[PDB]
Amino acid sequence: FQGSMIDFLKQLPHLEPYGNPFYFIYLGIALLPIFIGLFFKKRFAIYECLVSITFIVLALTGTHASQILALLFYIVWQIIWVYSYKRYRSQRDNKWVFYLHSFLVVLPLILVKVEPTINGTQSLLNFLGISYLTFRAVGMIIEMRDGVLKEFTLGEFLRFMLFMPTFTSGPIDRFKRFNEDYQSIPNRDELLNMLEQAVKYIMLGFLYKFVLAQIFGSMLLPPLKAQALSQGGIFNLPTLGVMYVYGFDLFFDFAGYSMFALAVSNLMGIKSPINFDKPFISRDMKEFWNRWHMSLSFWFRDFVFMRLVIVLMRNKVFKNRNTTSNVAYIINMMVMGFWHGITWYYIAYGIFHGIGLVINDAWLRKKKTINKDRKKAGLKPLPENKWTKALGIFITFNTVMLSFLIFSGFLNDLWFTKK
Amino acid sequence: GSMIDFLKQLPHLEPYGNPFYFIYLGIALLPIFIGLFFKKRFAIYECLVSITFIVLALTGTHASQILALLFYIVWQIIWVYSYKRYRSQRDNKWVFYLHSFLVVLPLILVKVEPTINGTQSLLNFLGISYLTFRAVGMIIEMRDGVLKEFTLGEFLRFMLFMPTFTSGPIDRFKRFNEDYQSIPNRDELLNMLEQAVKYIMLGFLYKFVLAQIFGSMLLPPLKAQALSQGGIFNLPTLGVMYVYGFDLFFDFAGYSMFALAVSNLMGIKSPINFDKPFISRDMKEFWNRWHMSLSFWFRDFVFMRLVIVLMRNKVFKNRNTTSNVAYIINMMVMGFWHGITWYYIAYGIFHGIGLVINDAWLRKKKTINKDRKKAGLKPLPENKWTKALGIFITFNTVMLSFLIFSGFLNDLWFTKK
Amino acid sequence: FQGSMIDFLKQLPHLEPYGNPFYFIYLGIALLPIFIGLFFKKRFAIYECLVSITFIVLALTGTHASQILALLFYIVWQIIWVYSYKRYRSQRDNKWVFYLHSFLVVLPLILVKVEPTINGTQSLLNFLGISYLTFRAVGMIIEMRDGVLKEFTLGEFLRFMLFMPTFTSGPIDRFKRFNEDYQSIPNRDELLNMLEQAVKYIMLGFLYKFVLAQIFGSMLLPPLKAQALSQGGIFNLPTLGVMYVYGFDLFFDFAGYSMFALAVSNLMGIKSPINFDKPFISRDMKEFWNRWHMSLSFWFRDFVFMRLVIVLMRNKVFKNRNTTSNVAYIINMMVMGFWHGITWYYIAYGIFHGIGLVINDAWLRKKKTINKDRKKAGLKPLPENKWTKALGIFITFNTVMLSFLIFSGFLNDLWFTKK
Amino acid sequence: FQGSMIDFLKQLPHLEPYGNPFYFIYLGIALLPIFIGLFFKKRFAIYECLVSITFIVLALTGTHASQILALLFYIVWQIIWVYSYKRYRSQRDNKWVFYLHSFLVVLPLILVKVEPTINGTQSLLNFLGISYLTFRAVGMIIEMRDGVLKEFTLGEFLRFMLFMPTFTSGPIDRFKRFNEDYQSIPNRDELLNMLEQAVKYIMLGFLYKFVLAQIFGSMLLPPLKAQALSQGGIFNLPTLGVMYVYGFDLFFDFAGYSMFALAVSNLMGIKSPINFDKPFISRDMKEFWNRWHMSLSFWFRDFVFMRLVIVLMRNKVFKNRNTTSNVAYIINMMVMGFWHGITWYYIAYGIFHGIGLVINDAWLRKKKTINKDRKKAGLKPLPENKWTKALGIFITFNTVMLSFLIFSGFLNDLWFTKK
Amino acid sequence: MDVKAEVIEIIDELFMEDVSDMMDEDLFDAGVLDSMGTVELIVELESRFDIRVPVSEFGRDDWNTANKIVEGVTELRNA
Amino acid sequence: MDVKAEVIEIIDELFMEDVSDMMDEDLFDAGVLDSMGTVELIVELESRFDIRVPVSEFGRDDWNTANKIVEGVTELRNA
Amino acid sequence: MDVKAEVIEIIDELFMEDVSDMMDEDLFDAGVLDSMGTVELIVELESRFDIRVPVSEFGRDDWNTANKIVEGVTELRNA
Amino acid sequence: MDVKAEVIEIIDELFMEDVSDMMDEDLFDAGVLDSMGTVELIVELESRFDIRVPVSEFGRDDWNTANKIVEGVTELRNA
Ligand SMILES: CCCCCCCCCCCCO[C@@H]1O[C@H](CO)[C@@H](O[C@H]2O[C@H](CO)[C@@H](O)[C@H](O)[C@H]2O)[C@H](O)[C@H]1O
Repeated sequence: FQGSMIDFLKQLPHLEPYGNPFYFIYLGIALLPIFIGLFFKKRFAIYECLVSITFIVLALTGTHASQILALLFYIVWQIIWVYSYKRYRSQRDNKWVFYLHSFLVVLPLILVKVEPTINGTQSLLNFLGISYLTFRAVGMIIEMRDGVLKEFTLGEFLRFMLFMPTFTSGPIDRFKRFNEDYQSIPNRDELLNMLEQAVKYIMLGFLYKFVLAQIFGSMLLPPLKAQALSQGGIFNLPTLGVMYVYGFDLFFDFAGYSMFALAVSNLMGIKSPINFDKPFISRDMKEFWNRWHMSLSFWFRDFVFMRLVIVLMRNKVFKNRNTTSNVAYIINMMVMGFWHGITWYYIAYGIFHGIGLVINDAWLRKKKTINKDRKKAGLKPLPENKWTKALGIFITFNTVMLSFLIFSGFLNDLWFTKK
Repeated sequence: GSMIDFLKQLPHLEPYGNPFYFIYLGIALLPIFIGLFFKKRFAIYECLVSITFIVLALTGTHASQILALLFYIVWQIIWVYSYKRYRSQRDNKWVFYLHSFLVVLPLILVKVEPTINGTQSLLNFLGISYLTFRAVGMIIEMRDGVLKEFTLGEFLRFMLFMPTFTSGPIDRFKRFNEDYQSIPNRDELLNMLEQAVKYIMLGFLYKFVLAQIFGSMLLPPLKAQALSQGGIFNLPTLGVMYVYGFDLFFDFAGYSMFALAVSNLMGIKSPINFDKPFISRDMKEFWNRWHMSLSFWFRDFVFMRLVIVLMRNKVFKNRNTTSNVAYIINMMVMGFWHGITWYYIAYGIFHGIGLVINDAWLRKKKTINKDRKKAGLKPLPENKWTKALGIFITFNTVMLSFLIFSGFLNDLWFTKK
Repeated sequence: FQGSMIDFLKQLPHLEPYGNPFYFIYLGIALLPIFIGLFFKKRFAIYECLVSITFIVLALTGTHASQILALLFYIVWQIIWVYSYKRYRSQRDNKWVFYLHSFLVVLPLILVKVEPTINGTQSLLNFLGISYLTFRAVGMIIEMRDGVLKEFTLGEFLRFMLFMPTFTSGPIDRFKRFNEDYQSIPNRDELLNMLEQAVKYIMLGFLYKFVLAQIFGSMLLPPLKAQALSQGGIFNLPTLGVMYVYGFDLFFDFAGYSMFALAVSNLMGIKSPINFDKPFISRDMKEFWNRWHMSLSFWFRDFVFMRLVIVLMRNKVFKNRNTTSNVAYIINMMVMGFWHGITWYYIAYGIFHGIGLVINDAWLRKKKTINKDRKKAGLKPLPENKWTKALGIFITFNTVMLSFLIFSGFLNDLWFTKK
Repeated sequence: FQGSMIDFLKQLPHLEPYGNPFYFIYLGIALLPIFIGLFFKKRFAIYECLVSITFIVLALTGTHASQILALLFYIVWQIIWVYSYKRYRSQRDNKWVFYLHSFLVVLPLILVKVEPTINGTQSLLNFLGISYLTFRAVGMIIEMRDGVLKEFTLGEFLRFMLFMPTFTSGPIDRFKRFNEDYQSIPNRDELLNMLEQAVKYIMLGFLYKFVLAQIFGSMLLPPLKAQALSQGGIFNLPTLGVMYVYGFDLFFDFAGYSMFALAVSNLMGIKSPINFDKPFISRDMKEFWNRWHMSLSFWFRDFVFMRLVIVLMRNKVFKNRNTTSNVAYIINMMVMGFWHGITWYYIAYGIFHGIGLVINDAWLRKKKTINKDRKKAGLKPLPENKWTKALGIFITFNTVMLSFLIFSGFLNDLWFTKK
Repeated sequence: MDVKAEVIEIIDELFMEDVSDMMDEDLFDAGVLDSMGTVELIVELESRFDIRVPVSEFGRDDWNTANKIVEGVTELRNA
Repeated sequence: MDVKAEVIEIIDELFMEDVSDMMDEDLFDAGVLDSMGTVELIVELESRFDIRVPVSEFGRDDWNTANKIVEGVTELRNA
Repeated sequence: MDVKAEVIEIIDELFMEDVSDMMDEDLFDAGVLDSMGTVELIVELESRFDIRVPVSEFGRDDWNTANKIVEGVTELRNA
Repeated sequence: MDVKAEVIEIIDELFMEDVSDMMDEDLFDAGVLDSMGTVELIVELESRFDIRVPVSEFGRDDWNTANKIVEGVTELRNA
């Protein structure tokens, strides 16, 4: 007669995921049995479910504890629209049924990302990490479409999609790799290597998130934002400073979380994909995208880039291959921008990175053909030295930081609005 | 000051009331489980843990019960050994009755005092309803001669077993002692631990979620609506019937699964208490599923013995009447064990008449099946219609029983209390 | 210049010896290495010295932290004299020199006990556990007198007298037994048995000192004392109640401390002598003294009672043995009372226990001769029924509790009889 | 919002290096895993770097929280002028290049020691342990010049120079020995011996710096200083008292720090050079410098004294060995005094120790010559009985205490000169 | 006196079901022994052996076959 | 039905590069295949054989060599 | 000098009873001599053998048996 | 012009004490050379054979034997 259970949900204990050093004490104490049993080639498969559920529910029961209800719907939705495909896959393999199943699987993310733009308030289905969970479900459906995947049990599914360490916003797996890594328990030397690497990641994450990230975010960022707002104009020194500090802060917080997730996943015995591998020494745009947010960029390359270029080349709608590659890059980066959130600045960031990738590809092809012509003429190619590498690193770093300024959304406040 | 107030000042933990109770219990019971892994027992640590959790569960608003508790245990000893030292001489078939009566005396006092003048007797405490059973089982085992020797450590470790002290599954001494002496293997212990974790999870779902939904968010408003509506019967009465019955199952199953998980962590597999009762085809199959520990206890010790003693004297000519009277008396005694009111006795006698009419239906079905086989007629098939009708009627009758047992008819009606 | 040193060693920590439960955490961690070394037949002999010094200094530095200075004198005093005697033992051996060494080696205890009687204030050279430390030193001198002990190094001496667990008021050891138990490290099964007994003693001590001791001493004892004092008269029911409750409280606190000391010594690898072994079920006084404060009573039997009997029987000053035994018992118990503290009530307690033991010995001889005459007369011997044992237990328990009433000092307040 | 970053640095926790014993508790807890892993043949690089950095920054913050910034620049400075000389050494080695590199490497310390004495207050470059850090860098440069060292990575360089246990003011260490000790982990029994050595060093340091140093510096020193200040005059009994009190205070404090540093270094698996090995008992002043501050004295003997002898003798500037030895001793001790700080009394202390050393050498040579003269003339050489050794040690100790009076700077207050 | 002969006489003394030939077959489906009728046979055998067999220990599979009863009665006779 | 000849003849129809003899040589060092270029070959399989190789896990470690491309199509038509 | 002769001549004199035929019997249960009475013998040998037995650690088990008492003087003669 | 004879001549060219016989004997026991006297001989050969021997790490373990120094310097001559 009241429906006040939501208030009851707010009465639960709260625990920020990787938000406090004392969290790792609880996590280590809870995960000791899993690690010990793993040492002896034994997996409980029930204690893991209990610890994953407890820590997921602890993470989600914040101020917006009502999101838990949304989670208890989201799962029930995905199941309904995953098996609905598998039972179909055995019988038929038509393309349009697959498209419909993928769309209905990804619909909750579409609602969460599109309702605030239209309605103005966050939609109900939203919870902490929906944007990093639709990826695994659509990956399962993609694998079923390719025929790589076959019959599987609900246990593997619901322990894969809801994987505890990489729940909130963590490395994005694929089903086949995660399942084969879960089944084959590693050896004692491999387990020891995982443990030492996990401790390294824990300490490095402490450094990255609780010290460097806090310094760059809670100390320099607000004053620079305020000064940039006060100065006004199209561009000025304080907004340049805020763009640099925000880029570094974003990288450090994201890398800290990713290292925490990798450490915990290693403790459970699964090596999740890496997320960052020295992104600011990239020296080139394409080499940047193989270093910044490794998991997400690789996901979009495997499933949204490669499939799109394949389907474009199947119908040969473009005369030349270069135009096909440019179009595929632009569409992939626009979809990445949409995934980040449908506003003006996220789409600007996506299309900007797409144009950057296209320009870099054109320059790379031009340099390759110039080198080929010089070799045909016998002339020595253009030098690659310390100065050239420094120039490449600097220009790529500046373009990346401008992109992060656009993605920050601070340009919306500084340039637009009335303040 | 030194008084009952001192006892009341002590910390109070509801037995399996919050998950933090469970983390406390897990931390406490980890060392004993690890020690049991290597086939050794600590004894002294077990006694301290059991007593501290017992007193924590008992030192509530009315902590005076603890004092009464002490008397009770002493009382049991004063008589339990008073039979053991008498067992070796001769069984008179009447000293056994006096010992059994004196052992159940605390329970009969606690179940009579509230319904004589105005209040419960002092000797009452939390789990007396589920602790007299162990002592009476001990005395029955003495009478049959199955049990002959035992130390005080075994007796007072079995009777005051912490995981099943409040209201947990009702055990017997022979099985419990044989299970406590012999430590299981390593793989068996791993399976027990995994089952314990599964039981903890399912208990969380059963009692802290489903029980809360069916008891705190639906029961009060439906009860209020039925109370305001009045009359002999109404749709809100059906609503409260179903809601309360599901609440009771989802709470008792949660507590029993908690108790089984803790017992498994202590290395002892206590009897299971619920195996999906609502799938019961007939009434008789319900009692092999609902509160199975207690139901089996009453079947073994109060039903079989009663029909045996009736058969020895050959009081009744035919088997049917003996079975009927045994069923009725057994269920009436179960209702009395719940508490001496009008509705508990009504619940007991209703389950009794349901059981006897189910037995009559089974006998009639067997006779008509034999007639069909003799005449060559095909027996009645049971594929999807008969089974569904049976489960539907059985579940509805059970829910009606739970309505009567709920005591809500006390407020809906206005029969004299 | 100015002597403010007292203020320097006062603000440093005051961790109680077996005080708060968290203590057993600290010490536990501080004993993790030593115990591990015991498993590998390796004795550190320096780390244990450090932990002993740290915990002794923590225990001593309280409100009366100046006692630390007294300790640094007392130790030195022993080292000044014990070695002296050893040098003498190398050359000669005479009774009077040994007596002088014993007197000069137990003088600090004499000063601590006798100063309040005369002066009225605690003497300077007093600290927490001097009364349980001159026992080790005078025992070593006694052993040197008999020739059992001939050689030892300062390491053994100062790790024996200052043994960390049995320091404040703990089991009273001897040099030979402690040295033998220290040299030969126990094997693996013995060490595991000692560890399990140590944990049993830890939990039993928790029960004895934190629950039962507090209930009997901080709850019932004060109101009973107040009611008894208010009632007045020679004797009354409330003073009987305080007698019983104080007896149980004293036993419980003392047994809790003894169990704690035994547990910590077992963790360090040494089996210190037991103190209490079911003392209240004792059926006779002679059988009582083998169960109540076993370390001290056995010490006085070995060194102060037996030697008294030997010296009395050497000169044959008494015609019969019975008078010699009575005199030896009385003197031994009087010395025990003096050791407890030279006032009226402790001396009364000593004299009372001595008279009780003499009476018990006389009754034992009378029963023996009556039984012998009865057997020689062909008649059945005296009964040994459960009623006789019950009466013996009851009368011994009552006499012990009356003794604890006298020793409690409550008779000094209920009776305003200063002299 | 943060105001000035210096305020943020100040607000950080500040632990005095080897101050309260709880600092030792924190350090032991932090270094336990490294020492445990040292038993096997593995070492945690990231953990070591993180613990070193955190303890360094904890020591460096506080009221002088700007110094840590001046630390960072300093590090870069060395890396500017160490790797430059490495690249130059790879090809050639000219004397003037080595001279310039050494001068630029010691330039931060030269500025720190010269700015206050020239119309200033305190140079910015200064931090806590610059006096004991440029020694390692100039050691690197001199090793390169000699050609003993050829290759090394940045990890080794910035782990050897920023050694945490020996950062503030610790045993000055060379690089070749330190690197060879860091490469090869010792054996298990050797590690156990190191652990016992570390515990003994901690105990002796507790006796040396927190008790004896306190007694000789915080209770006796101020009253003696006040008495001498009030009395006045050229010299007085209070001046002698303050001389002895301060000298003992200095030895006890420095020995406490050195033993603490050696204990921590042993816990980290590295044997740093020992500073003090029973001073005050050297028969001659020459033996004093093999006992007093052994690390620094050996450093000056190896790199600054011996090289000076070589450069003077190879250029045959002088004619006899004696003059070369004398001038080398004088310059070496003057440079030590300068290293302490450019004032009148530090230079006086240095030159006085130099005069003592040269006159000791002259006396030793004269004694040898007269012994040979009496041997060839048949006369008995001078006796070496106990009285001669006693008078020698008395003279040496008194001269050392006079040196420590001059080095104390108290003569600056008493004479009121150079102010 | 023979236990097997006693059982053979007992099973047909009252019911006369002519189950002498049907001994190795399953009596549960024969309608002779059920969840309740077995107690009648137990109390009947009590009238011959005069032995108070415990009922709490009596399991569901304790007396599944007649040979189990025949061996159990002889086992409890000696003890 | 051999498939090597079909691939050999179809490569030069678009790449305009003689690959009849240069088959076992690494294409990465030769510059014939520029990583992404193999996509243009994949559609060729769909051109006539009407079979699509999965590209979910297709990285530059499994089908890098042309021999792998030749051998994998035969297995992909059965599993 | 024979220790055995002194022992046998003192045993039948200190108790005024001829019990020389029993020497290996346990006096703990025999009752001839009490636990605290052994000191009577300890001083006795001091008058004869002029050697004093330590009592610092010899408690209730070291020299309980009579044969051990007899051989104690011989054992101490070595040291 | 003989290096072997030069080695012997080096020690006597400076002190002129004819210490050729005391070659392998304990120099410390003889007292001719010590921690300071031997440094002159050490530096004497640098100005002739042009060897910059590292003295920064020079401990009291390298040149304690006269035989070792000759082989060491000959080995490092071409190094
Ligand atoms: C204040 C003065 C009096 C103080 C208290 C005096 C206590 C002793 C006198 C009461 C004695 C009666 O108590 C009775 O003593 C007899 C001996 O006769 C004990 O009997 C026992 O004595 C000793 C025990 O050490 C052994 O020989 C043996 O185990 C048994 O005979 C009984 O267990 C006890 O019941």
